[PDB]
Amino acid sequence: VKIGMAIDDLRLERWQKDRDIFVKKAESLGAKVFVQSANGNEETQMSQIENMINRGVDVLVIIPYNGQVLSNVVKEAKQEGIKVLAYDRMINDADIDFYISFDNEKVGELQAKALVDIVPQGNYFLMGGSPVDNNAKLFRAGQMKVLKPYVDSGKIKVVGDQWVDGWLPENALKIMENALTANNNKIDAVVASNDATAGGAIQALSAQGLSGKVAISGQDADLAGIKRIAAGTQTMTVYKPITLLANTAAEIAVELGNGQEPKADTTLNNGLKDVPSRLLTPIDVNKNNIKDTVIKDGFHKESEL
Repeated sequence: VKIGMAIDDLRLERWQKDRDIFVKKAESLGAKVFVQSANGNEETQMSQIENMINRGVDVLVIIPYNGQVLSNVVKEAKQEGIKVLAYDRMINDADIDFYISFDNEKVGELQAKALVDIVPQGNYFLMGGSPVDNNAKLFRAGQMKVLKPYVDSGKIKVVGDQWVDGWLPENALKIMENALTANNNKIDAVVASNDATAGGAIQALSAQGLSGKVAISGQDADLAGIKRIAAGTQTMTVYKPITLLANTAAEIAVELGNGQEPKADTTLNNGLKDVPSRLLTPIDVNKNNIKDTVIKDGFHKESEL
């Protein structure tokens, strides 16, 4: 099986790990893998995807820089018998065959559940990600799925709700201060949607003497986040292991290559058809399993703590 992997931007860290694990596990299953990176350019990617079509690849694995502008090239690909897998980011209005990601709703669920676990009753503030990010909305859907019975029953009172423009920690800091002020510091838990915005909120909390006293959620397992968790100022974070994503992506790719039908958790609709999807299960990281998750994995080294 020949695989063409067209990564939107390798000039950063975000995908260099996905690439190697994917490769090694792909070859391991007996396939050739050709990789190109678009250096964050939409037109380099088009060029590259086309290059892979013209090389006679059996499977295209695309991480789209922009997944709205790929309908014609994907169609072109299907006309040649090539299978298309959307890696991590959905390709919209296109005739793709499969999509692999972490389950973002479950990310939101883990966030809210770790919080109701220690603060079952009290005042909650909701801190979304970018209000124009659909992932932000998926995290919020999972959060509210957990909170709903607590809210409807009066056990939890939502005292604020804001979306952090651009996921900027400085925006989150100002949102937190605003919230604390409007509530006279009476806030028991902050459902923050990532480690970076949580960090900013935590600075506002610290400045009021409230750090370690207010439950707060996160995501990504940033080093700074991991430390806060160890120190007691952050409650938890959500870890999304690259190995798991990249390995499963390779197994799906080979599968697609051998004309097989890989097992899907669900079906997401991209505005053309329903795309079979594996939405991996994200990992709850708290003070008691930091070593058995993010250290054990090599995501962070013990000596960094």
